[PDB]
Amino acid sequence: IQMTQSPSSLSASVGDRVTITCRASQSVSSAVAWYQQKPGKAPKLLIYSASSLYSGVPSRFSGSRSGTDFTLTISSLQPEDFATYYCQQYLYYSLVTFGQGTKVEIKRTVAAPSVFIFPPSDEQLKSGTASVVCLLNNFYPREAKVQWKVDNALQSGNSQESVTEQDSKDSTYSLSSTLTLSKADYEKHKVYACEVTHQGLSSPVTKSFNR
Amino acid sequence: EVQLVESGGGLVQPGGSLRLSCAASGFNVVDFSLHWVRQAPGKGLEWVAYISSSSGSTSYADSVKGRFTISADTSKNTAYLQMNSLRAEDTAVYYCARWGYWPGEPWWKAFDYWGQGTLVTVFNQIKGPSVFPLAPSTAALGCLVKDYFPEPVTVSWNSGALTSGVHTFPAVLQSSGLYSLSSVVTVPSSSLGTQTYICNVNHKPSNTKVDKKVEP
Amino acid sequence: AFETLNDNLKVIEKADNAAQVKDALTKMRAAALDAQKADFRHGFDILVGQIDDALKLANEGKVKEAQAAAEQLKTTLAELQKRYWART
Repeated sequence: IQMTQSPSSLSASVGDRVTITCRASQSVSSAVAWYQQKPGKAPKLLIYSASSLYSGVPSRFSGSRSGTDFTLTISSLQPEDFATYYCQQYLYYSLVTFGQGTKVEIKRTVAAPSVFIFPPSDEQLKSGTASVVCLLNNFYPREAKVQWKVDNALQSGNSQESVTEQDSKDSTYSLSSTLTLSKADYEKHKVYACEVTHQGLSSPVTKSFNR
Repeated sequence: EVQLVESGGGLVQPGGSLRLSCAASGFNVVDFSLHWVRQAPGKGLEWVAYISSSSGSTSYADSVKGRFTISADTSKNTAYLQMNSLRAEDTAVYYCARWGYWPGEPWWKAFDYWGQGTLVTVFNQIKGPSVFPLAPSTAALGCLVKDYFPEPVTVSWNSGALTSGVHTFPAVLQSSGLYSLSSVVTVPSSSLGTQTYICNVNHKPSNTKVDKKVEP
Repeated sequence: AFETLNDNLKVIEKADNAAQVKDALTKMRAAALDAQKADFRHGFDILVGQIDDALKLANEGKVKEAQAAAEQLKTTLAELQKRYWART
């Protein structure tokens, strides 16, 4: 069977109430469990039998069931409840399927990104590959579509994006989009640019270099 | 105290064989079935195999049946998972779970106690990093670490003297199967031309130490 | 809950492969736990235990044994209905 979990990423400040919805594909009676995976550690059981509270966890966590639709509700968040929550069904020993995974993030006011563009170094061009880098620092929320234009032609399929985690002091992300081109392809064109479309920016900002 | 510890995870050639053992302490395997669940790096949990040593039954996931062979040893109080014909999709962290026996409450407890987890990665070859500087144009500069394997690599600026504003993005697995991460640091543009920024990377598995200097 | 057990008990006596016997017993077990929540409770630990016994046989690929082992479930289930309708 299949287990769909929504929302896949939600934000809530300390003292707020969080509802996470899990809906089974078919009837599973009351066989649902909720886990809390801190980043880089084994998951911990929170709710079992879809409504009972596992002994040893704070009482704020609660579970519910409405037919085949389940819900994990946190009465009041605390800075120790920011991790990934998974929805499991355990109907039989050989039919265990976990949910996609909900991640809880700190909420803060919108901050606009500052975008940089880094031309490939001369040392790198000796090997035979050129990699321009578009850099974004201290922005929120995480979603920021960065599109590469080469000679005003949109580039697709040769860009890798990596986003850092939330910071420990101001709670802001940082994205780095790397466009990889072979040395032969890099030399053919002359103008490169990465555009950033973010909520904190009224209009998209393009930082460009030509060489 | 009830605890479970795994061992045996490590670098393995694709198509090779690896053996994971789940040493159980504080309880008896005969009273609790032991399950193996794996988590691909950055993805959700997935089930692998289980053994019920009391009855001798054994099942596997549909994507793993025919390769893994899980066995238990009550005398040594461990459960062994033998992995054969490993592919590129079997890189994950394998957790050893526990689960009670029907009937009664212990069956409802589900995976109450979990193991530490051992990392199993299938690898083609190990090579040291080749760091390339990112020339600066608040000006941001960094050193791009490309084509290194395996994790991890630590990036320190000026031998750890500088630690404000420096970000180290998580390593992303390239198409070829080798990680490549970049680290950046924002510095005031007034002092860009007054001091030298030196980025050094350490790769423990390959014993590679490279000292790259970034210039405008 | 009792209508699920009886309806799916005809599927086991009709199915001719381990794919449909295992699937039918899964629904039959999901209702057995559900009916237990609502001596009577100890009457279901025997029934669910017999579903595990039949499901384990059907999991090994022995469809013929599972249908033979699900017959013993029919008598136990029929006893609970007779006992329950007397109580209500």
